[PDB]
Amino acid sequence: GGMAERSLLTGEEGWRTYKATGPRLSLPRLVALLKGQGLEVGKVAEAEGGFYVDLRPEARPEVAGLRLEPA
Repeated sequence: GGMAERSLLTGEEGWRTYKATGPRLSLPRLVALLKGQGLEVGKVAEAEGGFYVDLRPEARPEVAGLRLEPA
C-alpha cells in the first residue's frame, strides 16, 4: 500500500496527530467543527488546554474556531 504517517495516539497508520485549541472548546464542539469542514476525525484524546485529534495526513488543517498544530 501507500506508506503514511502514524497516529501518535494509537500507532495506526494513516493519521497525523494534531493539538487542537480554541475558545469554549469541548469534545462535541471539536467534532462538530471538524466535520463541518469535511475533515475525517480519528482518535480524540485530552491535551494540555485542549485536545489531541487525529486527522488524515494530507487534510488541510484550517478550521474557523480552532488552532490546529501538529503534535
